[PDB]
Amino acid sequence: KRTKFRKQFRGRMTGDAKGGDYVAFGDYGLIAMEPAWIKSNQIEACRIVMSRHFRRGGKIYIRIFPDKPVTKKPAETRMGKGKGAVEYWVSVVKPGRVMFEVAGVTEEQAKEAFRLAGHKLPIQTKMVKREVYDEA
Amino acid sequence: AKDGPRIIVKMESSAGTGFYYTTTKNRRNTQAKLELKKYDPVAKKHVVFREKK
Amino acid sequence: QLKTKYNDQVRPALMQQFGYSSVMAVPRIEKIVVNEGLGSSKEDSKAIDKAAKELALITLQKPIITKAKKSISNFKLRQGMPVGIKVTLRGERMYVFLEKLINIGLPRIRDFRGINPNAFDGRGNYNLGIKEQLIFPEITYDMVDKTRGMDITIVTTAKTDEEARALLQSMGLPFRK
Amino acid sequence: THKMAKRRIKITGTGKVMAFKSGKRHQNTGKSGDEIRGKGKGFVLAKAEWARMKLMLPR
Amino acid sequence: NGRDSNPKYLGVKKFGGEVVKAGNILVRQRGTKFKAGQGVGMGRDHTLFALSDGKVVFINKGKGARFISIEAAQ
Amino acid sequence: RRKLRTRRKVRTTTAASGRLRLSVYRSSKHIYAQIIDDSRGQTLAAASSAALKSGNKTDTAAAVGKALAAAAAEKGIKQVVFDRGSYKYHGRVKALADAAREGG
RNA sequence: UCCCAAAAUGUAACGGAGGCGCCCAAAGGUCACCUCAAGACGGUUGGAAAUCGUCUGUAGAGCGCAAAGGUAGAAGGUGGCUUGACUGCGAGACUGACACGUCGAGCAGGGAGGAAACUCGGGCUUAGUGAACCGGUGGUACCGUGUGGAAGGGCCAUCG
RNA sequence: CACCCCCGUGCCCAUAGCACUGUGGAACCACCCCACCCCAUGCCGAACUGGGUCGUGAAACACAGCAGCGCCAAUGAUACUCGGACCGCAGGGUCCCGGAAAAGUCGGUCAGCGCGGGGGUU
Repeated sequence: KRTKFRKQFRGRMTGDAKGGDYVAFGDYGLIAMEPAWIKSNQIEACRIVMSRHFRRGGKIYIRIFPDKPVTKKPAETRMGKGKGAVEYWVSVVKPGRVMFEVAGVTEEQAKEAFRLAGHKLPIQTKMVKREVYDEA
Repeated sequence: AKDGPRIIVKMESSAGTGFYYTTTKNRRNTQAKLELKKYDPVAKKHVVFREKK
Repeated sequence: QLKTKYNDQVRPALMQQFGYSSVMAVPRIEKIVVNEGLGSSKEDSKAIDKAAKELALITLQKPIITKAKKSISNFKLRQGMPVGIKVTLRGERMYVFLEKLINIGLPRIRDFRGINPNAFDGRGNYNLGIKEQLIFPEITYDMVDKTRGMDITIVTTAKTDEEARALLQSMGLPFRK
Repeated sequence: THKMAKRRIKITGTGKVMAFKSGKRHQNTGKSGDEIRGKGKGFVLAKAEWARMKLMLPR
Repeated sequence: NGRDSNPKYLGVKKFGGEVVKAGNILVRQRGTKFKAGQGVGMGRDHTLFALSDGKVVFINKGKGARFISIEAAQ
Repeated sequence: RRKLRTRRKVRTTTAASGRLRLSVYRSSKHIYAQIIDDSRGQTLAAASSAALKSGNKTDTAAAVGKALAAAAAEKGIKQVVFDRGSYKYHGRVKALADAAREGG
């Protein structure tokens, strides 16, 4: 989740979904249908749940690592700086972007993992199979 | 161009027999004893200037 | 004073064995380089005044104070300051020094069975492991101060290490036996 | 005003105003040689409009 | 903290296919972007100024080096 | 190293000077001593020590100096300046100089 | 100085990061030559880093300082000679409400380097700063109150 | 440019570059040749530099082969967008019209165009 080394602070914007795929790194995968920021802890949630369902593994891939320092108002008011370094880090996610990829388990075994992990998400999602090869 | 207790200096200037003020920034740090250069006075121009004073 | 034994007694011995199309493709020798590491652990601007003497004695040539590389890391290090001594030897002086070693300095050494036979420069050049300085013709305990040592890199026109080893083996290259 | 006479507000024959270059006059020098001769002739006619009025009747 | 969005100025003053005069300032730059070509000088601040009167030649080599020149109009 | 020449070659500014530049190839025993135009991609005078050294070696310097200067005399070339490659302007090249100089 | 700044210039914020109030008798002028960081095998004070050796090497270094731009044909790194860190000037443009500020071919008195073309009116540029006033100081000889002088003042430097 | 070719020097400043490599040898070129003085290497004539042939084309330079690597790179379709209209509480998204990349794929290359001089066609 939270990154190791940086500069400081950030802005915010929304484009299309660029770096990210339909598939890779495994058999099935979950993809975001809605533009958002994803909290580090939210990923930790999807992760931990999917790791609840797969007792053993190494078949879980999260392409979604967040780096976006966000700052929030400390207690109250206005007079003062723009401040508040540590609130949380997020990973902007735009539709089509691959969120999760899991492999080695069944159809159903993917379905449920994605449902549970999906209920932890601020946005819509869906699971798919593979056809297309863009790059390699 | 500010002045005080500090190192270097702004040292005034004059010639052999010729009357002219260069006023250039000198420095006592590495070496300052001879402020000697070649500069050009009122008329003749073409002289050695001892800025030592 | 040598330089002939080079041509006559080396070059054909190669073409007798190797047999290049031409005598210019024959393995040759570019220069002998002498670098005296100083400073750091043992550092005296007086000891450089001392070193330059013995270093200008054996070779009949001036040395040069080599400053630092601006490498500053952890232990004692700086910008620039003499870190060592350098002498390059080409031509008759290269040969005078070299043979002064092969015939004299090398044969008389304590615990000397040869020099390291193993591959040094994969492109066919060579180096030396000189340690004690009491093994030299122009340095004996009659006149001395302390005990240090020197390094010698040997440059050739050789292609591989296999050929150059033989090259040095002409003037002789004592190995581990 | 009546102070500004000998200082240059000075008026020309075309009814223009003489204000040249101030860049360094007395204190604080020791840069170049022609910034020192940077002292000029000069003017602008924007604030020349109400300038003369300081000097008005005594040309 | 924060302070000083700086004025600077820069830009390229006289653009291509423009007829200049001797003494006009063609380019205001910082380093050497635009090298002074034939008919063109470069000040100490690497400003490009005109030696003689004529027309403005722009020369593009793939950048990294490019040239402001002055060719005669007459 | 090979920029030793491009140093002087780029150094000489013809277009601003208006003059013609004088190339000399000092390599060993043969010198080209060509005369080249500022603007156009042409070459004008160009004598050389290539033929008829007649026993001279680096002494042919003065020779191609006179020969060149004479060839350019039949041109109307007066203003010129001296290019070179890696060369030092010391002994031989100074001979080509002074010999193509007095014979301007 | 960079970002915001919406591919011209410009643009606010108690918006986001870092610096200046210096220094340099040369870190300048010119003239000549040298090419860097780094990785790999191989060398006695090494055993990550020292010095040397060869192999690779658009620079991944370097430029007193902060960044961006710039820089391999040098602005980087040694030396020779020197006082252009000049005087009297400005064709013409950048820029500013103004006052300032900036760059600059070229004329002359003259210099310094180079064989020569030629370069030089400080420094790779960009920060290292302050109007007037009152006064200290050197030079020049205009004013100087009946006249001849002086006091005082003025102009060119220049210090606070 | 009648032609082969070598030497100097340009325009073009990587589709003109490196590597694997084959040809060149007494015409040019290169090293090697010796060096008290010119001149000179913070030490070494290695590099400058000064006196010349033999020897050799090895290396360097020169040319020809070669598309492994570099560089060049469509068409198609996008992303985005001036202008014209709109949806959504919002994050954001669409439609009509023009303009229109970046990457990638096809494929294209190992250049091209000058000046001058020297030497060949027994």
